[PDB]
Amino acid sequence: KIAQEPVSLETPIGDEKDSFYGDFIPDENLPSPVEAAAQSLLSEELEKALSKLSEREAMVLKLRKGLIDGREHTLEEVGAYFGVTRERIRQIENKALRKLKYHESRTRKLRDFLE
Amino acid sequence: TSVYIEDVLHEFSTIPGVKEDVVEIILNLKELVVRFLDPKMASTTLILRAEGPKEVRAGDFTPSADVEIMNPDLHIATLEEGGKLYMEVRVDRGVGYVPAERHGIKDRINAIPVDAIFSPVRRVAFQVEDTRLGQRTDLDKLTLRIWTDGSVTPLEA
Amino acid sequence: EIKRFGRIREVIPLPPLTEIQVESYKKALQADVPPEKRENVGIQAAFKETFPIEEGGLVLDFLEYRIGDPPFSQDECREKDLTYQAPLYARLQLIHKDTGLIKEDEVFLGHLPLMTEDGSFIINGADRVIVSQIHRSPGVYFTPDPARPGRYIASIIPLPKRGPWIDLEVEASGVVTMKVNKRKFPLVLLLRVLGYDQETLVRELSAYGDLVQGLLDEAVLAMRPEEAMVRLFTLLRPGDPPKKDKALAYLFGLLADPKRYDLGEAGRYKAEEKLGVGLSGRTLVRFEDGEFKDEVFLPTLRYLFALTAGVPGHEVDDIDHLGNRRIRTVGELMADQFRVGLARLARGVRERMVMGSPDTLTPAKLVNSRPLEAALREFFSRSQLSQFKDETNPLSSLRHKRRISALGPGGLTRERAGFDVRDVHRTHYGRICPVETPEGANIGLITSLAAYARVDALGFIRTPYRRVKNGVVTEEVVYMTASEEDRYTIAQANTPLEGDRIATDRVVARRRGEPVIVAPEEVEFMDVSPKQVFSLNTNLIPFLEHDDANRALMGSNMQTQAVPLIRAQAPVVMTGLEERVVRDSLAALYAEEDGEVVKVDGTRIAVRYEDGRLVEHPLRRYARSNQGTAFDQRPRVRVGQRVKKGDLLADGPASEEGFLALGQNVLVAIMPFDGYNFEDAIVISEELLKRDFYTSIHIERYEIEARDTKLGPERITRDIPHLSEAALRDLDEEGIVRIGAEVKPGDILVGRTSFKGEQEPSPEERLLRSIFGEKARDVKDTSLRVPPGEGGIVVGRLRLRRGDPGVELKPGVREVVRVFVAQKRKLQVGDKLANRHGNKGVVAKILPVEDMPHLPDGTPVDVILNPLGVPSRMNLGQILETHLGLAGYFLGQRYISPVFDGATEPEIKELLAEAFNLYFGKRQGEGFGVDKREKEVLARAEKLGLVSPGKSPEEQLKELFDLGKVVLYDGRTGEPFEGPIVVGQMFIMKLYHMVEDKMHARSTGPYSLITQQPLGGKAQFGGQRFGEMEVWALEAYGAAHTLQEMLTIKSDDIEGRNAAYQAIIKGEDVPEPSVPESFRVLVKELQALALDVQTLDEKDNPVDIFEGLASK
Amino acid sequence: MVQVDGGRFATSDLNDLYRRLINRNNRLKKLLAQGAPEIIIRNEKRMLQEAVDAVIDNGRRGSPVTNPGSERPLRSLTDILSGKQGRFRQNLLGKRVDYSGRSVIVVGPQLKLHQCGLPKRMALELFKPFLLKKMEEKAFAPNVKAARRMLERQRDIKDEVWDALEEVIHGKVVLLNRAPTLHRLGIQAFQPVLVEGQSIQLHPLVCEAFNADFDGDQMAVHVPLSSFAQAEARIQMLSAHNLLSPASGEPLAKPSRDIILGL
Amino acid sequence: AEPGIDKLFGMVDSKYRLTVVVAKRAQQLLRHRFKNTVLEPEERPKMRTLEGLYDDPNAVTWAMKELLTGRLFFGENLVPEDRLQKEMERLYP
Amino acid sequence: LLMGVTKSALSTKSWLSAASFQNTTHVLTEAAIAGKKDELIGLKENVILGRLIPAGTGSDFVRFTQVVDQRTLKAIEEARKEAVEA
Amino acid sequence: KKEVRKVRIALASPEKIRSWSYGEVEKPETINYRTLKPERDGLFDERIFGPIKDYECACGKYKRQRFEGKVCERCGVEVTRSIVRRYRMGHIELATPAAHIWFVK
Amino acid sequence: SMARPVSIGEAVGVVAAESIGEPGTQLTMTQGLPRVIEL
DNA sequence: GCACAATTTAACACTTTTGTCAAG
DNA sequence: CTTGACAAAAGTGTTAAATTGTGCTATACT
Ligand SMILES: [Mg+2]
Ligand SMILES: [Zn+2]
Repeated sequence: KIAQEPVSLETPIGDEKDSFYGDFIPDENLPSPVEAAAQSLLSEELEKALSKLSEREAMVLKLRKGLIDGREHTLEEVGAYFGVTRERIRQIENKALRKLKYHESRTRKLRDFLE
Repeated sequence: TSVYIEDVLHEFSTIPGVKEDVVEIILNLKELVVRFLDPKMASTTLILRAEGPKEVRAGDFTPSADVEIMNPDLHIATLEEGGKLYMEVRVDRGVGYVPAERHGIKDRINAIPVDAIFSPVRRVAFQVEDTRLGQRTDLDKLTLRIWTDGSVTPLEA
Repeated sequence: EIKRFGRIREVIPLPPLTEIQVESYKKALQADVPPEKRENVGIQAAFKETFPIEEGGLVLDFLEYRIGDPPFSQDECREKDLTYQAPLYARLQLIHKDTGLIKEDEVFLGHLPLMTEDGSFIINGADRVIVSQIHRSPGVYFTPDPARPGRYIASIIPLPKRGPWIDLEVEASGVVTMKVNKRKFPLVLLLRVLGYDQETLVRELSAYGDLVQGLLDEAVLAMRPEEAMVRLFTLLRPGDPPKKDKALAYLFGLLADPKRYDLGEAGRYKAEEKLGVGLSGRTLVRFEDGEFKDEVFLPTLRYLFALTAGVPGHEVDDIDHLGNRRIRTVGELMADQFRVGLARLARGVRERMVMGSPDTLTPAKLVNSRPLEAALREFFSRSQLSQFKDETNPLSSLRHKRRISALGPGGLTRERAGFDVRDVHRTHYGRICPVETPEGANIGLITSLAAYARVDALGFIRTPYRRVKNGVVTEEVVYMTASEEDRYTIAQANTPLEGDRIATDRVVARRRGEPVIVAPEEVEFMDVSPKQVFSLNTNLIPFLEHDDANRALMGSNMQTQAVPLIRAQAPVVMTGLEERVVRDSLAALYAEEDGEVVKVDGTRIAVRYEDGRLVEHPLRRYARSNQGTAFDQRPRVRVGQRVKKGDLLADGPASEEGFLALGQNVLVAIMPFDGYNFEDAIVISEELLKRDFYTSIHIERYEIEARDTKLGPERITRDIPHLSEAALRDLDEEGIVRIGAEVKPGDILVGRTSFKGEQEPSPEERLLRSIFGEKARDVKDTSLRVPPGEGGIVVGRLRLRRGDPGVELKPGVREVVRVFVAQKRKLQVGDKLANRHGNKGVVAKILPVEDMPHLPDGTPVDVILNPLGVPSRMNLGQILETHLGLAGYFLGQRYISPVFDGATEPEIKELLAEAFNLYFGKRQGEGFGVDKREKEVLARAEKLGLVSPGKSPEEQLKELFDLGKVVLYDGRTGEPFEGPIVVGQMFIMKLYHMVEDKMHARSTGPYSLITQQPLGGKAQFGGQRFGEMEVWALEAYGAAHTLQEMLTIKSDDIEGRNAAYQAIIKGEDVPEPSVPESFRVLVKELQALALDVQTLDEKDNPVDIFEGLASK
Repeated sequence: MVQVDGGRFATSDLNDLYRRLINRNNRLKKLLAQGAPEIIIRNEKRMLQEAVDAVIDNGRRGSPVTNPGSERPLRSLTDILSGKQGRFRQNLLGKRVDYSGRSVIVVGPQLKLHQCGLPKRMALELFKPFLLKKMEEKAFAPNVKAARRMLERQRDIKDEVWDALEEVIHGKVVLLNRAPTLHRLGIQAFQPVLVEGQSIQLHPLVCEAFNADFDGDQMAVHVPLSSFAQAEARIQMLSAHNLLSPASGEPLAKPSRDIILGL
Repeated sequence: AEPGIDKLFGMVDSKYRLTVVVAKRAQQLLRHRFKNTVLEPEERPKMRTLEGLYDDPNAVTWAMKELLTGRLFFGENLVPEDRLQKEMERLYP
Repeated sequence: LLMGVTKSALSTKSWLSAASFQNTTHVLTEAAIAGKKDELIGLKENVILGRLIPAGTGSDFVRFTQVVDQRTLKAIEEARKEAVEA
Repeated sequence: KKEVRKVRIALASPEKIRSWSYGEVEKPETINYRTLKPERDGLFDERIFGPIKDYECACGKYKRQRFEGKVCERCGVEVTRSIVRRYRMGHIELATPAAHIWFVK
Repeated sequence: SMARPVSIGEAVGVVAAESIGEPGTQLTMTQGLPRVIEL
């Protein structure tokens, strides 16, 4: 398998002289418009769906998913952020997600994005 | 409308002991006329069985209540030596022309729809001549000719 | 019933039309032929030429070659994607030069693809075909100088890559300079080692005139062969030091070498009887004891200097003549590539023996596979003379085989063909079809063979004729060659033959293709039949003499674009060739001996023949082809009956009872209909959709592979992470779609599972994943869902996993799945439709049987064609076809009208008088009379003089009905049409092109990797292109933004298309795009050229088009 | 350089060029160090001046370098620019686009000069970004994402859409182009009237300007998104408006064939 | 055909000037959802539908009927590009 | 000096015009040498830049138009007098 | 952020091209036959042209936009968008000066 | 096209180009198209 | 083509952090 | 909301296995 070398992208395909093999290759290294709009809808709907939660748990939630600084903060950090223990934050998440569960099982706005 | 056979996976399948494929059988199933002895029926199910060396036909079906074939001589399939064939159809009544591609069946595993030619009227031709039965001249004698199959009488038409 | 016309009775039937691909290949096979007594030409000419291999010192030699029985059958090689080939072993002998010790030891060569029954090989598991090639025949030729008016330039050519070109052009000097491989050297020079000095350069030179002295030099005439040999050698080869023996060994291979110069037998032969001498071999000279004994160069001047003089018998040759042009067939090029590929092995032989252990060696270590194997594998695929077989219908392959291409490697190209290699030469006649050829820019470039034409060994084409002695047609059937034709004086088949004798004193004939009035005495020959004057498809066109070539072209080719039909029906008017077509195409089943049918069973037809042995002929029902057109064979016989050998037991895909059946015969109405038939358009009757007319079947191929990535191997299964019970329905068990289940555009045929490259989910996405807590499985769905527009049932399951018996899979591939999809397509609205007279059109809006232009018998027509493209395109064939069809309707008798010999106006007129006399009588009998509406039409038509006044309506409508026209009632109104309208039965065809497969559109699809431009084509799921033409058009309109839309947001722009799908989806007006991104790449590409491309603004100022990107 | 289905790789010719360059330019740098004879230097340095040029204009000197075994010339920097299919003519002054498509053409007798039959299916996937929002406003699905999956999967195209699409259609008109494009009139703006079938209807008169007939000819269709551009499409690019020939000055869509015959 | 075209063309000196007007104005109409314009409830370009007959959402047509009345004013350097977009975004949300 | 349309197409002002025409190699050289800056005066010389065409509706004459409705027009009709009193 | 009405064309000089390049491609290799990652100096090397993946350094210590543009102290790759690999060129330093075939032929 | 004085900002060059560009396919039957090129 | 130094990788013993449970 | 107790997961350190990078041989051969 490793023996065989690559393939010239200039290899003409079909019985014509106007065709190439290069152009027949798509692009996955760049977002599609539908994908930008998709990630936008998730980033939005999740925001408004976030608003309906306790002030502390709304924050702690996006601190554990890395929605704030892009990095994820372990329980040890969150507890030091508010001043609670690493046990309290843990429970806070449990009641958090499960609290949005109820609103989502209804509104069904975010029931999508299930691939 | 609806057709099913024991060993068939599709409209192109070939059943042992048969001369023709399923689609040629449907080619004769679209030419099959069956009247209803009752005006209140919305459907039915015809049954058929054939063994041995025999030529199956519309008359070979299993007779029942409120059904009469008007063409027992309609050739369906030719069963050769030992050829065994089971078959059943659902002849529903409707109006106009609806191809199989527009109506479903979902009877069972392989339920193959067929085109529907309702229109028991085959052809109609009328002629307008000069009538001798009235006061003045240049009048018309209408003569309408009706050609229909078995399902309905021309008068009824 | 059946009826035939014409007084011309063919004496010799049509020879098998399939032998041109099979026989010419058969000769070069010599499979049956014993290893001792063979023919030496063909493939054994490749062995004896590349042998013996001689070069401390060795001698190999060829002995025999065996034909390996095929490793696998046809079908297997097809479903395995394997080439249908077979081992070719070979026995040679390695002998010591000194030791006198002999070592034989047979070895192996490779796999040589074998031809099937029809005449088409199978490469890489695909059905391909080798089309014939054409190029001028080898020999000496003389033409007027392309530069000088007052002379003629001779020339010599052997074969492509079998030797160099040779030309003698006299430069404007008065001396002479021969040219070969781009260089000019004195013609007198060349005679160096040729054995001609001064006194010899005069003796036959002075036999002419003024041309003696330009052929006598001095400065080089002093020296002799071994001196001037190096003289021109220092010039023609300034790559290596001007040595002596290196000028001997070099030039030895340019002419004297019979193995490095292969002058086709045609060349030796023809050029021989042309010049007036004779050659021993195929060579220009001879390596005789050191120096070079002349062969060709001396006799090529005894002609070239004779013609230029003006002596009788010596003259210019016709470059485009057919006797000067040969046909490269299968057994020709196959052998050429085999030998030139074998010489590459001969060198791989001479490098192994010259080292290692010269004592212990056998050819078992001295040969090789690849130099030959790859040489053949290359030809059977990449060459222009090998392409995808035409399976669109049975007649399709039969035409594709008889096609002669002027293109290909050793042919010509679209550049160097002006007129000459296109135009129809006088000699063409019964050899090449004068009409059939692609309507595109290739007209005249690729034509076909004539139905009676043949190709001998030399390559010339000989057309059948009949000898005659003083108005007596002899049974002698002569196949005269192209040149042989110009000699005698040939008559025609339409000649006045009275009982094997001549009738008129002025008969039609010609000389060299020059029509002239001729006497009953001076007639030397005659035509077998006008059929030979055309091709196959062209001969399927009735009343073709009533139409024009332009339309006949399409009328033929479209028949190849034709598709089968479930209810397909042969025309009620043919030329009577369809019979031989269905047979010679070998698409049907017949009786080999005189048997009796034992069992029908539309799978296997058993027939126990009189020979007592029981033989059955299994059938292939509903099987995919190349174009998707099904291959069906309908059994025609009872459960038992005795038949005679040659009798049809089963139809073909297009065959009806042994008659080629393309489309169907409907009732055509020639009349304008609300402009729906506008400009060669077509309307139709819904009543056709009822009988399933013009309704065919199509199959499609779908496959997938289990790749083993870097991460890990994939696999086929019914397991998918996010899938729902619904989509998993039709998949039976192992996770593949069952047999006979619906597949909508986007249904999963076969599921595949693969490990996605591990990448952390985006933060928002990680939260969403944290709500439902859906387990993120390593494996993701790789499955294969059928593309849009393609839907139907599933009639096949072929899965071949590797490591299985009889199947080799590509390295790195576990398994492969292949599903077939059947579709019953009904004639839709817009699908192509045409007739045998080259009248195209689409389907514009069918129409309820209710409102239709019917007749007094309540019979509605089925088409309503527009009476416009008749007077323009000038094809009156469809008119006479329909004219006969009109009577043939009431008589039901199928007619056969041979090409250029057939029913005339009086005949058909008689059939119409008959058909009417019984038709109208059916009205009288059934209790009726002349309709009032009919009276109306007869009257207003009598006013214009369409019917002779003073005659009763019976006779008027009789003259009209026989004219081809009748009275039509509009199904809508009920009133009769003003004038009479012609109708009748006509043959029409549903062509290849189907809207269903040609329709497409997209919004936001994939984009090219290089530039973000949208992909093209259909399958790529992409939009159309906006040509420079379009850009200009928009510019002419003045649409600024509409043009920019095409150049930004909708094409290669990045943020633009995203802000479009963003805005539109929310309603805001589309933002203003910026960088086309093709331009950014254009600029960077220029930067690679050390070109500083700077963008400015409103005042000579730097503008950064790459945001923070390349700034550094 | 990227891999495709099956696992096999692919690469540009300019890569191998840009490689076979560095090789020689490197070996040379080693020789100019280790003290090697002038012959080897002068020759090795020669292949540098030719390789470099090969990455620039390949073929303007000698037989072009090709991948070993194949006769296919390597495409250099200059090979991309100049030429029919080069980055100028194929990727700048023309390109494939978004929101478009095509099909066979069919006669329009019941259609005004501003009308055309637009395929039911083709229009849906053509206006998808629009209809999505039309489904947003007009109930049925809560939001944009819903509409998407509610459409792509499952031909559930029930009247909820078959009508709403008509709601986003009214007003704005699309464009039909017949190739070759000679006359600017070979691209006209017509009203998107949803019709059954895969075919496309066109007005019989202006059908002449496209040099078109229905023998199986095919036309392409695009949608002018920007309202600014849409205006252009209806004001000038509209077929109804341009009736005269911009070339001759004489009328364009006039009676033809059948019509003439009747009148 | 677009009714009024003979009058529309007959207004501006050029051809395309009309397009620029129709376009920009339609833009202002879709920006404010028709609450800017000069049309009375019987002038409003209604769109008939099987459901209900509302006002045609197409801005192009709205701009058409708008200029056909002449109630609109257009020209080069009419007003400062600053306030022109400042007071247009104020009067209406 | 009269010349063929082709000669005039290659002898034009902008470099981008002939660059997309033909003999590109010969164009860019002579261009870069003298360092010529295109003004994008021509249309095709613009289409390359993916900009707005100098002609048509995008013309530098008619693209400067402005549209105002009576109510808002008077609303800005007061705007000019709000700077003289303030 | 500024109108574009003019486009110049000039001759690039070696010292200018040195400014363009983000690195000198030394090793004439493409990628590893196994890891499929750009070779140390390979013509596709991320360490100069840019990351193959958005806002990720090669070794993967800086994985987020939190750190933007900061060059890695381990791998040496600038954490940024993966799009930068279309606009960031390289250069090759020739031991012996050579001419441009254009001006020559 | 409009039977009225040409509008300002018109692309008339491209217009002309098309105007003579279309007939170029019918000049087969004089000196034909080659003359046109020769001019 | 091979002996082998060079460097990379998977190998694995084990320490520390982090998610987590019953009970205050 | 909080401890303490724990197991699983993620570190951190030293190794055995493997994978890859290099110099080199001697009849003569130009
Ligand atoms: Mg056409
Ligand atoms: Zn790093």
